[PDB]
Amino acid sequence: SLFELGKMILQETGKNPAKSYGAYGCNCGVLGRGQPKDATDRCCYVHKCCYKKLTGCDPKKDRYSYSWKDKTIVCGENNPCLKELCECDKAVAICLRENLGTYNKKYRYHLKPFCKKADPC
Amino acid sequence: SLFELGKMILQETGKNPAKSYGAYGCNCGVLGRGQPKDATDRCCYVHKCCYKKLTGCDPKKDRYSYSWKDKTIVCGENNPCLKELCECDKAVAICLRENLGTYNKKYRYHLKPFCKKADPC
Repeated sequence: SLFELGKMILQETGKNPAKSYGAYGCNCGVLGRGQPKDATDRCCYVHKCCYKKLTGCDPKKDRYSYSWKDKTIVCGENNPCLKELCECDKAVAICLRENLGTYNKKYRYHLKPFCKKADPC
Repeated sequence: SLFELGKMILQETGKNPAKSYGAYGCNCGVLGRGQPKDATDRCCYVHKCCYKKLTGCDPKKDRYSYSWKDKTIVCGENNPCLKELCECDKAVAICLRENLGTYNKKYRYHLKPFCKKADPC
């Protein structure tokens, strides 16, 4: 759920997750996808494409178990949908962290209605 | 559009509008309505009910004319829908300013999927 996703983001990046990523660019946080603005935004595009397969569960609301072990996100076993979900969230948290060096605060609260349409996943 | 709405909020409150109100509580900013958390949130509930009464124009995307005159938001004539839209936005900007005294940062990045359902407008 958003709770685990947020915690992962914090653990990896060290940043307040909703502040930095709850509304970033055309793809991070709320709403759907859009033409990406930059690498941070692309992480979120990938993230939301990863979610598409998860028709058996709810990426926003469904809780799942993971642990932080040796500064690594380790998804707990669960049902396949929640496990895959956890792995989508792990991957975006790592990607956002990896791309902190080009994070641009001008995109932090991007006006998403004006984004151009995303390519299909 | 979101441009005029944010400019009004800034002019009234003196605060970065998307930072303080782009995702506040269950009603401010993205997505629809929800059970309000406090008076600031209720301003946005009213705002979104106001938008439902509009007749063809788009509150997110449609531009309109207004001026800041003697520290008052003055809606231009525009056309009927845009004029009404402008008045919805003026009302919420004023309301958010009026309720700065109980603004609670804990609601700034509220996780909206977990909000309880709003009453009908």
